Amino acid sequence: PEEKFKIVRSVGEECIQEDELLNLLTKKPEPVCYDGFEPSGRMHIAQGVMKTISVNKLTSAGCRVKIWIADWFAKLNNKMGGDLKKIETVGRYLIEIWKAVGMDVEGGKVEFLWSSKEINARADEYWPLVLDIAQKNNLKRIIRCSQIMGRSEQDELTAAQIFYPCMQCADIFFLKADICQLGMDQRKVNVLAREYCDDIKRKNKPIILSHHMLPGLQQGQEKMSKSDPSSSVFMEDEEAEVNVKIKKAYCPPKVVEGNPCLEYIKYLILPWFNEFTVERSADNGGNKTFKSYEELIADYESGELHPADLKPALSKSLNKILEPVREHFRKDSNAKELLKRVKAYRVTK
Amino acid sequence: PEEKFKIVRSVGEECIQEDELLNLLTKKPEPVCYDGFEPSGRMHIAQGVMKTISVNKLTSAGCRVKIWIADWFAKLNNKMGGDLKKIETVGRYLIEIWKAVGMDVEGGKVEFLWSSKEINARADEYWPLVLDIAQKNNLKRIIRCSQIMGRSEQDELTAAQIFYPCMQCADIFFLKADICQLGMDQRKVNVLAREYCDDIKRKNKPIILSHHMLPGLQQGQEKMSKSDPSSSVFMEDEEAEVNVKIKKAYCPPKVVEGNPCLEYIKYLILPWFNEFTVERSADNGGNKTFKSYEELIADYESGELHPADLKPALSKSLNKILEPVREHFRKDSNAKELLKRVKAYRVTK
RNA sequence: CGUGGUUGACACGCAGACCUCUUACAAGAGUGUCUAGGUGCCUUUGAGAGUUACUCUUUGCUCUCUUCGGAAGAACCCUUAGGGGUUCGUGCAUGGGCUUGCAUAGCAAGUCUUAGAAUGCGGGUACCGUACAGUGUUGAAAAACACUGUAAAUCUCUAAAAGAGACCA
Repeated sequence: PEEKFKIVRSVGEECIQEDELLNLLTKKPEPVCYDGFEPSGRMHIAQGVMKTISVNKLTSAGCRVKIWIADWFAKLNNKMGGDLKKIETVGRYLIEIWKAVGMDVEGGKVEFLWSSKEINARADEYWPLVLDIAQKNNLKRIIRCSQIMGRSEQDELTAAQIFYPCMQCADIFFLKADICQLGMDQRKVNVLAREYCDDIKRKNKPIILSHHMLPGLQQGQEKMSKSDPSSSVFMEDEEAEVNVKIKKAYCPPKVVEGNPCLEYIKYLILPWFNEFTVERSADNGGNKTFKSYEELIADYESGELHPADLKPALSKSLNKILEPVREHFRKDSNAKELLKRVKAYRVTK
Repeated sequence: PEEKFKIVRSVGEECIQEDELLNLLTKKPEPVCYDGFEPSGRMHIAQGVMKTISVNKLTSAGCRVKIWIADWFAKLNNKMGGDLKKIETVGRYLIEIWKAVGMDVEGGKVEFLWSSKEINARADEYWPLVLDIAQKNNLKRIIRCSQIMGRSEQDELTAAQIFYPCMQCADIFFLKADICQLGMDQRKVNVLAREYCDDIKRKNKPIILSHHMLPGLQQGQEKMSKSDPSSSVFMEDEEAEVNVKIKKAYCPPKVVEGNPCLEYIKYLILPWFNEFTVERSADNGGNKTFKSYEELIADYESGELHPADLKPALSKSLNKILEPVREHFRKDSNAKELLKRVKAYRVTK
């Protein structure tokens, strides 16, 4: 009752409505979960390692998580020329990555579902939902809810930013999901869904577990990029490529904010191995094993921890995490073909 | 080659692209046709008698016409509370009316198809169409194409005016129709479909046969109303009710424009009986049989034809046209039940 | 609207409504049928929590005294008769002195008279006569007396709205 509650609360960052959370846990121990993402070319580390940690923690807590491959949404967002073959190949490649990274597939906990085959076979349970959603909306209300696709309002506004919010709001009920979690880039759609469900009056609102966006390799981009390699670390680069991509990141000396490495270690390395060993030499003071995150920041902001000892350890940890994925992609032929087919096309941004 | 061309051209009013028309007639003698309407409560005379004349002329010319019962569109437009039972009952009632008015059903020319059962069974051939349509659109471009539902733009704009145009544009290919015809209240959707098909580049554009909207019983409403009885004549009123509804219409003495009776006789009575007998007395000059429409206007705008001789003849013609429908609804039990169930609920406007 | 009918129904001079007929919309005709409403009080009003995916605000439903007393009048249970417990109606602008945009008096804004209830209506309250459905009496048909309900049935019967903090083609 309390341990599962704390484990579920540890998944998200800006949690809210704890009473609703405990009520849904007491009335439904095994809920349904999913995630909404936009497949486009390759996957960065935030959509890979952090999502794997999140789904593993939800499985350990007793929550069923489903995979939502968004191909129709990707075609609506105009990516890779709107072709279906390229987008479905990217989706299969992302599924292969999530399967090779370490997913509990044999236990029947994870379920992969494509949007096309799910909406095509259940259009009778999907058209009334989007219809009733579009009925209780307004022009400016939907224009405000156009943050998942990209820019706000003062830009080249297209009609795709009108079809996307209604479908994204209907997906929370079309997939019979009890609770769902994404990030902070969907707050307008969240409040629109809240207003619509209050206007129609149903059961109990799910719990939102928004994840903070990870900044790029330089002081400017606050999100992750799946097109430009000099913005985020992918899930298939070699050791040398990962080292080159990690040694060019913005790392201010002895500064907390503005450095993405702290958030990377907090939401990528710490929940995985449940520890953090700083690989140093015999003259620096030896190896330090950090079990949490407060002591690491306290030692880094005191004058005894330099990036010259944090970047090599982080790169070694990333290489050790990627080694199973590389081995699985090398020992298999279909995974190698998928990798060679996705590492050739263009990725729009 | 030429006679069929003239017959097809006589169906519509503001015809265009005669070369495309003759090319499609020479390359496809038997095309597929349909009509898009919004069932809501009861049907007026324009959607009944004129549509029956149009489909009969298309059948005589050698064109297959299909019936498109729009129930999902009616639920999207928010009519009769959005209920499905009432809308499907109204659709069955309209089908019964079109069958009792005199439709070539035994010849296999007319085909009734509901939108729900057609899109539900063929969603795999319908989702890609609307997807590719919504991809090549813009916000303001779809906002402009919101004239079928009702008001223009400066009003309470909802998201239904965004889902309606894309579906209406996709219906021209989802129903494998070679040519289609509606009216002038769909020009924005027509030009949007033209732009989309020019962007994707397919075969040859169909021929548009827009029909002029019939004004109401008073100088103001230019369209037909299916809610207020004092605006149009239905297809089930008794002789006394039809006479009361026709004797209260706006009829300016010796004025061509602004009088709906001229257009009613032109597009309802003239193509039916192929004549028009003016029932008069022995002191007025006798009965006059008009075979066309120019001589009728010339005699009315000269001082020898008064509405006191045109309104009774028009009412008698309408009663003679409605007598088979009344007889079919009286001799049958299912038709009577449908009539009693549709003449009790409310009709929104 | 007054008359004969002691009163009400019943006809006449006039208006409106239901229905029908004639008529070019307009309009005319047919009583075939019907027709004041008041007695009566309140209502501009903290905040939080909850009502199938953030924060805040104006707003739809329940719990925390529901801020002049909050349920105002009715309803339910106990009453030597004063009372003891619960449910139902959550409002918009102006104003009188406060200052300015106006050098001092149209129009608006920061605050006070919880509500000037002062100016208007949105909504409920025991009751009466008209018309209707049921009972007993007076009753030639018709109609009247007292009892239950209607004139706004009314409450989203749960089909209910909006704006600022936002990473695409």
